[PDB]
Amino acid sequence: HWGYGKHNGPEHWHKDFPIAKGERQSPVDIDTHTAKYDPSLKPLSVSYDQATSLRILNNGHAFNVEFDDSQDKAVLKGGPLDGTYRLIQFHFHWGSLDGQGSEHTVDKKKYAAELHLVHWNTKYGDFGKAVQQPDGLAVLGIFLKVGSAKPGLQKVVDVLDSIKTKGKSADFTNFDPRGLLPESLDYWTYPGSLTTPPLLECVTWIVLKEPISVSSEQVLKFRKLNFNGEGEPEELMVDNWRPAQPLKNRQIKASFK
Ligand SMILES: O=C(O)c1ccccc1[S@@](=O)Cc1ccccc1
Ligand SMILES: [Zn+2]
Repeated sequence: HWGYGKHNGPEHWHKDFPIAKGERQSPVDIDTHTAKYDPSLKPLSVSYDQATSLRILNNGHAFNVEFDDSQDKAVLKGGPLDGTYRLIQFHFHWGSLDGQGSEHTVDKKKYAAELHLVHWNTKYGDFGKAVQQPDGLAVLGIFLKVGSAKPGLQKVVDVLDSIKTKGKSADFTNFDPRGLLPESLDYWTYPGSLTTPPLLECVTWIVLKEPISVSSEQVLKFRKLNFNGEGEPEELMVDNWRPAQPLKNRQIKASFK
């Protein structure tokens, strides 16, 4: 099915998922001069102290760190959000080279990777129902640049050898996602979509302005994963990012001056 190759990549997705050419697709380029500070935005609250991670899975597209969302533990609220959004999983998008990898861009600048912490609106009961709603999801996006190592990312890096191929998973309990955040919570926000099929238009995007630094050795290990399953020809999991989509009738708001 879909992927990131010449034959099944982003340019082909619209044939099975027509919403790929929709009115609120993600990612987008964030033009900093056009984004406007919004006084109506409330303070952003990232409450991950009670987070309960469970497993890490190579799904043939990226790797997902999954959480127990059966209760209000790790939640995101405030900012542009109405209500409480529960963390369900996080994953990354990255490149084959440090000059590319992120999905959102900032004044056309591409970062080496991008972290997505996916949350669903608790008013909808479960993730499946939330993805049938225009305000069903909130994704916290964080850029990664190559420089100093990110200590809080090392546990993820070290388990990747165990889930090299599509379909493999490993226990991944007691992981603290607080260790993946930058110091500042300044952000840009706009209404968009999931960046992977089915590309559903249910996401309030909150993209942090401050990138986190990770080491070249850390990202190099992301690039050793495989898109293929065990026993199949090796196709390195790199460049699993969708490029910027038309902004159309949308405005990007900034939480800062
Ligand atoms: O799929 C991609 O994203 C992809 C990206 C770049 C080059 C090739 C591919 S697919 O041919 C690899 C693949 C996937 C699943 C099972 C076996 C093989
Ligand atoms: Zn993503």
